[PDB]
Amino acid sequence: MLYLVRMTVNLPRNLDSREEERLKASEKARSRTLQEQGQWRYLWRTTGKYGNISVFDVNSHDELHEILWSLPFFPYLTIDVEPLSHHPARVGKD
Amino acid sequence: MLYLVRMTVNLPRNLEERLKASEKARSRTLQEQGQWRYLWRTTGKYGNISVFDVNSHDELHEILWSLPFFPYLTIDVEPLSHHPARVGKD
Amino acid sequence: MLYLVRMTVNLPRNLDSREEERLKASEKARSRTLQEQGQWRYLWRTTGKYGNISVFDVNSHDELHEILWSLPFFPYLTIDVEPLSHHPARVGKD
Amino acid sequence: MLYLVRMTVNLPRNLDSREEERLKASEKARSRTLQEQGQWRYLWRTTGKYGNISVFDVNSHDELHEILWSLPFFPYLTIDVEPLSHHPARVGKD
Amino acid sequence: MLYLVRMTVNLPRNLDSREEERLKASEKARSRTLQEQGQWRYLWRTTGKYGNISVFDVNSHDELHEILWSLPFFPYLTIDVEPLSHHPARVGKD
Amino acid sequence: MLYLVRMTVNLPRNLDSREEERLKASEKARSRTLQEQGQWRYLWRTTGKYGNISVFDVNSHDELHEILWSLPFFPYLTIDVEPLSHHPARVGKD
Amino acid sequence: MLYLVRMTVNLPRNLDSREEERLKASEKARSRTLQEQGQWRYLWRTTGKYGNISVFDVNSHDELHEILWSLPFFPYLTIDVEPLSHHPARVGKD
Amino acid sequence: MLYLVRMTVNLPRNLDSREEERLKASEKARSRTLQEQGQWRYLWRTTGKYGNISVFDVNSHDELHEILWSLPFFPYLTIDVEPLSHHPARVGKD
Amino acid sequence: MLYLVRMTVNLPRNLDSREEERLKASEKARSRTLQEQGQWRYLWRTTGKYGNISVFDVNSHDELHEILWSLPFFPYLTIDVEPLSHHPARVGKD
Amino acid sequence: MLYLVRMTVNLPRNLDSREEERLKASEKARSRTLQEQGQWRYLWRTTGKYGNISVFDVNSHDELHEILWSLPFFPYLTIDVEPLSHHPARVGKD
Repeated sequence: MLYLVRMTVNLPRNLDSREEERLKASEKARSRTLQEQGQWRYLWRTTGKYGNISVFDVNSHDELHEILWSLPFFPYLTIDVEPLSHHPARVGKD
Repeated sequence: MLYLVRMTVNLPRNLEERLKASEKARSRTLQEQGQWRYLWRTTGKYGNISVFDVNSHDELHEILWSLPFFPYLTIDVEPLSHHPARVGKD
Repeated sequence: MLYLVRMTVNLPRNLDSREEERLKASEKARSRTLQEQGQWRYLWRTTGKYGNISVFDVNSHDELHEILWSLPFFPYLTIDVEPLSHHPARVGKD
Repeated sequence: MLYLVRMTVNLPRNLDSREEERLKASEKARSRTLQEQGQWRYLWRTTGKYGNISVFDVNSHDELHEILWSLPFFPYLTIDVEPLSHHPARVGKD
Repeated sequence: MLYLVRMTVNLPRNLDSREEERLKASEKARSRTLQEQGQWRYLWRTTGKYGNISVFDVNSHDELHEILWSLPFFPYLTIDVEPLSHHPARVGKD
Repeated sequence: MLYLVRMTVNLPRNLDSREEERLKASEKARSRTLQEQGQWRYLWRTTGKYGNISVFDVNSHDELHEILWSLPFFPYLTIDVEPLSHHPARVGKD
Repeated sequence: MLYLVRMTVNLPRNLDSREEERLKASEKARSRTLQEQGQWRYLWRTTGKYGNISVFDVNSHDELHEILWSLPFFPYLTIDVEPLSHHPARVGKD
Repeated sequence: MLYLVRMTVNLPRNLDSREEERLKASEKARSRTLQEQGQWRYLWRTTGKYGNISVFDVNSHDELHEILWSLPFFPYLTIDVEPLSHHPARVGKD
Repeated sequence: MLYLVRMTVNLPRNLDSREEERLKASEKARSRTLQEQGQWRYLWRTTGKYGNISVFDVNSHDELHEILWSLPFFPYLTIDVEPLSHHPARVGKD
Repeated sequence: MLYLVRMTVNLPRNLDSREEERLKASEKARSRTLQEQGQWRYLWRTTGKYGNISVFDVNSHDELHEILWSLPFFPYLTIDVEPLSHHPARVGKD
């Protein structure tokens, strides 16, 4: 079932560099896995910002939680979660 | 191109089930075309979170303005860009 | 699974009549049922306010959505829904 | 009596050594006790955030305040306190 | 114990009659009794505003909330409740 | 004349030493003097938070400024000042 | 002593009819009076708004208050009041 | 198509030195190119602020996104993006 | 000189009549004049909204104010006015 | 023509030693100049804040921008600029 998840990314202004390589790499794989499995249904970029707007499809809140906590970006993320329900006036799937 | 659109519904107190109907055809046309790409309900609220997939701001503007609920809608629009981590599509 | 739900009541101005007492009652009985059956798990009044703050225990967002929409007070409410998850350091129920 | 308390954790990032291990365990132990003793009544994870929504059951504002001030995590917490009241529609115990 | 309470008044605009006069005078008498007995400890005007900042001294939240609910102006009030605690640097009485 | 002052404390993220204990006592010492003299009329603690909510009884905006300015904690405070006025429905003094 | 006072005017949407002239008339008369005597020290219009930004020069919060309350426009005004102190870096008068 | 974009600038206060002057030059040459091509249609300074308010004319969100991202200043920017539509009443070209 | 002026339109819900008729027409008439005379330099519609984001080019605040104060829609408008300055990075025209 | 300017000061928590005393003195002298020349028309301290509410009287947005830009405190200031217009009910100066 569906959640609207806004993420905003706050990489430490100075430092890491360039462990920034290891972290950005686990993040892109981790997000590819999650998208391949349908967990991470949709992924877009907020135009002009370092952050995404996503729709997750998971079985429960606890699942959504562990998935987000697992993200390599987590300690650097600001996350808003928002439960999505079916709309009567919908037509196809989703 | 994609827009994340939010529509909060307030209807006037002294005011109908034709509108829900009217809007539902408009919604269906648009969805059959694919420019009202996704329609969701915000759990607990009257109204949708929608993605729209149109060619111009002017297309989206007139399309949003065609909705019969429009005089009663609170609308926020956010542009959506392709993410480099994306796999599925869009 | 768990949602924290805030409900702020805004009952109509120069309207209602004897029907208000009927709406209050409709609402009070829908809520009793919902608590007996367990889906309206916890219910508290916000000190100094007309509304409630609640914990719901339902199977999906869709069930929650249908429950809130069924509430007679629904057209006069502002509603905030937040997903709750099992906390690693819990020692009791929930 | 009853309080709704939201807490958000902003721990120092690249700062902590195995001191980090000392505070987290220190916090789990204090929270376990407060839950065993009854004053930390409910404790939930805010889905996708380093945080909790909690309900504390204590006998004064000062007892709440002393309990919160005493949490190992306190210096890095953002805390919101909300008094809760009995809702006439409540079935069973608040 | 102590609460800081903010109240904002929004009476029906041109909608009342001999009713407004009764409503005002019943509120005035309610607040007087409450101050005379001491649960309504301090009461101030927010300068330039149709509002008050108050300190209530009551023994529970439920008691505060029944006090505020019983106010004739209650339906037309905007109310903020803040629990207050003892400051370790206080000279004399809270 | 009366002012509602909230002060939120945000000490250096250590960035502090045994100057810190020297500081907290300077503040304690100054707050003590001002309550004794009477311009710091009421002092309370925001439940769950590091700071205070207070009523100051001074003769001018200017004198309140100099008092707030002179607080040891000053450069670490976020302050709100709100003028309180005499409420017509006031029975006792304040 | 000095106050920055913002006033936002909001006259009944439809309504008012013929008295809208008398209200504005008395309003103009009252502000004229307060400026002459010097408690209404400065009066400026926020460009593009129906509403003013002013400085008042009065002896107390109560007197500020009695003045704002007596404006014909009061019931329709949203008001922010901010105490103003002499700036040590001032050269001239105020 | 048109977007109204707000950028606020936040350069790390230290330490930079000469490489700040190089940063500012690249930004300024990149902004010139963008304006000569037409993508950066209007640029104005927010009076009193290290910032700009701008109108972009690009073919798509993704084109807007890529231009904002390529800015030398981007890592120090706060950006608000607003899509702009044609107003029926317009007389000019835009 | 330049101002960024936002306008949000809020017509009364149970009103107008032939009143909506005259109003819009004279609104168009007035914006024609202001655009062709150049004081209303740019006029856009915010995508998905009723009202407009504009740039005014006038010679004083008093001029801007009499202009907006004169719009037929003024009693129904919410207006944000913000000064625009010349950005040193500009190439062609302000 | 006139502007209402809010300024709030956030000096580096510490990078200053008595270099800070230089900067305060420099800010003071620059402020002395602008006030003498009559551009900084009014200057008040916001009670309890390190800040000011000022009125600026300058021929253009560009003149005001350059002025605020030139203040020694600028990279530490947060500034609100608001245009001020002639008020019809005004009597004496401004």
